Amino acid sequence: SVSEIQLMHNLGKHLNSMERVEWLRKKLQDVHNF
Amino acid sequence: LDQLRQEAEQLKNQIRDARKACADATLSQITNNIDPVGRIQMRTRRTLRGHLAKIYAMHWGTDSRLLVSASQDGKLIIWDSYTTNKVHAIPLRSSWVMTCAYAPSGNYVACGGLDNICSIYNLKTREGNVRVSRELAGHTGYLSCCRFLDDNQIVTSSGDTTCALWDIETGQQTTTFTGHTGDVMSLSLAPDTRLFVSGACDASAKLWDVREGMCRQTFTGHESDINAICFFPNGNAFATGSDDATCRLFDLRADQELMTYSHDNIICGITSVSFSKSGRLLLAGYDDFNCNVWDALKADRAGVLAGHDNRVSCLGVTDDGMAVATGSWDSFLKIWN
Amino acid sequence: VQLVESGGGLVQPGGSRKLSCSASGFAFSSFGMHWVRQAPEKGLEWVAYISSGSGTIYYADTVKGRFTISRDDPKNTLFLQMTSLRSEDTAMYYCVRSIYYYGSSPFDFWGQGTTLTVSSDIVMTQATSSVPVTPGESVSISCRSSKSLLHSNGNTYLYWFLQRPGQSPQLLIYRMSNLASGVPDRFSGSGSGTAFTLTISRLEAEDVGVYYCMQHLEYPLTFGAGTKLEL
Amino acid sequence: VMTKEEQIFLLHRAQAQCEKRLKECLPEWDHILCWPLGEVVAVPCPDYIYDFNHKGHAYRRCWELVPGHNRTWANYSECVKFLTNETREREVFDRLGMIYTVGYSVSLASLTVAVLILAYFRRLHCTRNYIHMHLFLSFMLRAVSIFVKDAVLYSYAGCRVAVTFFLYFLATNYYWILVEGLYLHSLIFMAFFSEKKYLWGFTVFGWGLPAVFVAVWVSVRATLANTGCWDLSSGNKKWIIQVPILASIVLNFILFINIVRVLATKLRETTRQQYRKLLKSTLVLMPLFGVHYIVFMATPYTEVSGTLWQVQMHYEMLFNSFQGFFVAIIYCFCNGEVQAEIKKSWSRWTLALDF
Amino acid sequence: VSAEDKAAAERSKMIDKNLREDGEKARRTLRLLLLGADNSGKSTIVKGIFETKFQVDKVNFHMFDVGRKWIQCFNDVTAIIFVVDSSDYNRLQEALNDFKSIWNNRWLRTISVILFLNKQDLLAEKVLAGKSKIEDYFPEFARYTTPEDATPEPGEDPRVTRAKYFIRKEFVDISTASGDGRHICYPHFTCAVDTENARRIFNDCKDIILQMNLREYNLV
Amino acid sequence: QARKLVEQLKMEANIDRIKVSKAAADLMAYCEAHAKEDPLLTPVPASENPF
Ligand SMILES: *[C@@H]1O[C@H](CO)[C@@H](O[C@@H]2O[C@H](CO)[C@@H](O)[C@H](O)[C@H]2NC(C)=O)[C@H](O)[C@H]1NC(C)=O
Repeated sequence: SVSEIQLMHNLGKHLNSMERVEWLRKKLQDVHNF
Repeated sequence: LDQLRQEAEQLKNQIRDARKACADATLSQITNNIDPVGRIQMRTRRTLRGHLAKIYAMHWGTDSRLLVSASQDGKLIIWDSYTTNKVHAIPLRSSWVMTCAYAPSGNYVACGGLDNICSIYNLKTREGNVRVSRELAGHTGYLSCCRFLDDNQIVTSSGDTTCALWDIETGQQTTTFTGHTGDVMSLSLAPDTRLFVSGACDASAKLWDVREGMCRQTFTGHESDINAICFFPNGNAFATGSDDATCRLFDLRADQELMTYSHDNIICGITSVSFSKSGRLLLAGYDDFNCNVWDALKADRAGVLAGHDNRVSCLGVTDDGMAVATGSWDSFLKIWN
Repeated sequence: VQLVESGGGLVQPGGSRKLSCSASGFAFSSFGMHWVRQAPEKGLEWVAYISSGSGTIYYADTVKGRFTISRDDPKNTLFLQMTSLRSEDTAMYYCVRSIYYYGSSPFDFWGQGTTLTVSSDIVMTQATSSVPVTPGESVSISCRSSKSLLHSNGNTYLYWFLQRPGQSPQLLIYRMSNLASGVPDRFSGSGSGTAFTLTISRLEAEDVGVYYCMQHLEYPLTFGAGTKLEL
Repeated sequence: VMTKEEQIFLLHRAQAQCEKRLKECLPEWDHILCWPLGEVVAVPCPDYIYDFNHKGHAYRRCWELVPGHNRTWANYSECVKFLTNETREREVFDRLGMIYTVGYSVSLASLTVAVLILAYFRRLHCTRNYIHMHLFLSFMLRAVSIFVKDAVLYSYAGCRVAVTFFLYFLATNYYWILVEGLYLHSLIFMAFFSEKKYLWGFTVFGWGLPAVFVAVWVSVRATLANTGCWDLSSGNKKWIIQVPILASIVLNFILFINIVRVLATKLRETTRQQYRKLLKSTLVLMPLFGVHYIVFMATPYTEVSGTLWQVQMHYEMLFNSFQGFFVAIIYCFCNGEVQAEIKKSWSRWTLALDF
Repeated sequence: VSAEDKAAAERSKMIDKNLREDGEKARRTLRLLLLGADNSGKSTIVKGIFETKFQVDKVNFHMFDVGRKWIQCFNDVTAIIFVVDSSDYNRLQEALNDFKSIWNNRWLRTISVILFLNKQDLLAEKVLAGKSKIEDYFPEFARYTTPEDATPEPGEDPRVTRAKYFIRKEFVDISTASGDGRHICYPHFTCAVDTENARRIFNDCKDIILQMNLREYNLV
Repeated sequence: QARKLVEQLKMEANIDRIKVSKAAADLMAYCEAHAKEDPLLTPVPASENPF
């Protein structure tokens, strides 16, 4: 795998899924708080 | 034979003593109170391209506008340096050409080299093409230099330790000059054309009378081969460039060396030498890929012509002194001014 | 050096004809060729021009578009294709060689022309249409130009031709100052800007004919009226 | 891709469905799960959460309260077992970003000086130095493409062009690196091979062939996966660009062995004094051939938090970005003829100072 | 410019085209300089300036024989074929001195010499006869012994092999006295009948070009 | 032969010679004579220079 192309396909996925992840962390935080 | 050797040694000692007494003073200490030149900053006003091998020889025409160039690619090129045009392209029969010359009339050009033949080419003829007119065979060694005297008289020097005068119409040697021990590497015809000087590998220069055919004078100041010789425009002196990495200016009326041109950083030999119109600037082309403008009266480098990527092989001046031409092993001829 | 020309003949108006000029005796490939005609009783008139290698071609506005000039160097021939012949295109046609490089003599050699009969510009003028002379005398023939033929390079582009009766023009002086080859040294030329003169000292026989002055600074190449010398 | 909008919509839908079920220990809503009715209640992890391990389950005690507090107790380790620390992955990405940014910066600075030297000196104008110039330019363009793609993607047709240039000027460098090895291979294994003729093919092959399968990429992305900036993998579409590059790495390695193999034979058919020479030749000749690429060329797409991923990216981002630096020094500044020209040029300038 | 000057410039352009064509045609050849002395078969190796042209493996070689200032002419030449006569021992020292002079020649510091030792058949015959002993001319020969593991022969006399290797070693260690690795002496043997000389020259020229390339790449 | 060598040496010895000071003064005087006509020493105006 061309590391430079893979790093673009990985950094994009991480920044793209960032929205869902941040939302879930806060919700999981409140579940334990409940 | 022993008596002859003793007489020769005695005569040499007498010559050395007589010429040692005539040295009342030295040109170096006679020219210590003058105005030095300064910096001879010469720019390449033209660069001639078309030669695809080392340039060995180049000679200006009488009009200071046309010049011939001979290079190892085996082609004589006539350049109109005013418009950098190629007036003619002369294909040589042999590519190991070491010298070329331009007839004073402009109708002919001479070229020679390792083939021991001085080929003459007619330029100004009907049919509009340069053609071979006469070939001068008879020299045993390689031809080092050649200069026309007129349309029918050319002096050459060969590596067989001789110089010859040729009548071109008959193509015959009218006079043979003998006495040099080493190979004769350069010859310079006098301005009057009566005499000429030649330097050889024996580290000596000899002055020759063209008509008489004898050696009028002999000079020895070098400890290495003399590769270039040029007559002072006055005609009463000359300069020799040798493998000693020095030049030396000799006179004819004194019969002994007058000046030596050397630099500590200069250890390369002198490939070529020439004089400006004034004779005040001895321009020398070395093997370190540049030319030095020596003050012939002060023997100081008042200028450098550093634009050649390889050894400078040929170095000449125009008859009007308006430009200099330098040809190097980098295959480019350059006009500087 | 020979330039033998063929063609001519009788032609109906509006037709076409092909003129040929075969060269033999020089390096044709290195020479630029020219066509010059002469009316039945008028002077000379440039027609066309082709340079060595066919790189540059020029024609005359009078015949531009209908004339074509070509050359075959391996065959050593020059061709002039004529189209839409006019009643003004009846004349004797000549082919001329001219090599161009430093110190060269253009228009060096002309040829014997061929007769054709059919059933702005720099202008130089010759005031004298006839000048009686006597053997042994010195004759000066002047011919001026519309503009200064002197150029920045220092060349005064004026050429002189002599046409003896029943003969082709022959060059005498080129670039207004340089003598040709084979011409006796009696002829000479000189002058200054726009004032051009040709001197003949010790005039002798075989020197009778029409003198034509020509310019070469820029095309078209224009001839003079023609000064005729009689005994 | 699932997003914060669809994800929130599903949660509200589940919550509304939860209320209807409740309207029909008692069940209750804990902002994620609907717990059903002295026993340890176990429920499957919510199936409508995409980032949840559906194979696990959540455990409660009947509801049991957390000792020392007034909050209900529940176990969610099983559902969150296979998550990844987002903050740490972001940190690793940032570290890699700085590694190549410094390396390509020095590589770009050095090769700019290298190209000018090979152009300003007409003495150093041969098919070898012409090939070097093309390689030195491919290195600089690849460095610039990464900067441009970085400044657009992370900061529309505007961004589809930056990605397209990045995938092209990257492929050119891997292919001009191949031309260097191919040139030296023929320069050692082909007897008096023609040099001017091959200069045409190398230039067309080095700049043109990369465009052939990059243009194929643009056509497929625009016709089947025209979404975003094309910076996200769209399945097996990435192999159209990568497979040709991975072929370049293998072939260059194959040539590198041959050259070193022959260099070993010569030093034997002329002893630590012989091993030092072979070591020196191999080391100087590695940056030109990109030998370091062979280590991880076959590495698949692995978890960003795995150990294989971490070694690969730190290793490659350091030796990929600094390859231009080494090539500029070994093959321009360490060349004998190049140094002679500088010394001759310096000497000529020194003579000018001699005025 | 004038029309005359336009035509002159056109002529100059045609001349430039012709010069470029001539150079393109003449660029591919490889040049060689032939050196030696009499009674050495110098001019009997391949079958003013006696220049000769010969082709091998689609490569053209131009060998130049002249007949030492003028050597400068052959400064950018592929190789120097320096032939020597190893049959007569009285002038063997003169040949060694000439080899030293050519090898240390300032203009030839980067030119590899394809050294040739001719009339090895005559040398072997003289060794077998025993009339003349190389020790009489080179005393060190009496204290010389052929290398044990470096004597590939078709089954020749050990005495002949020892003498040949002694002469070759003298020439080779004159070559390597100070070479700095910029040029290499390639010794060979010729008996005036071995037609495999052009192949040797071709292989050595290929090796010289290879060494130049490697030096450019710093691999050597 | 030695006879020719001694004859040539005698001929070269039996010649007129002048003091080196005057010999060099000749060249200096001629250099000054042609000093004002060499553009290679004093550059000529750009208009007059063909190059
Ligand atoms: C996830 O990783 C981050 C860092 O990448 C952790 O937070 C850091 O923890 C270190 C010590 O391990 C501290 O020095 C830093 O100050 C922390 N950063 C911040 C922004 O607070 C975090 O603890 C990790 N989480 C898990 C669950 O492992």
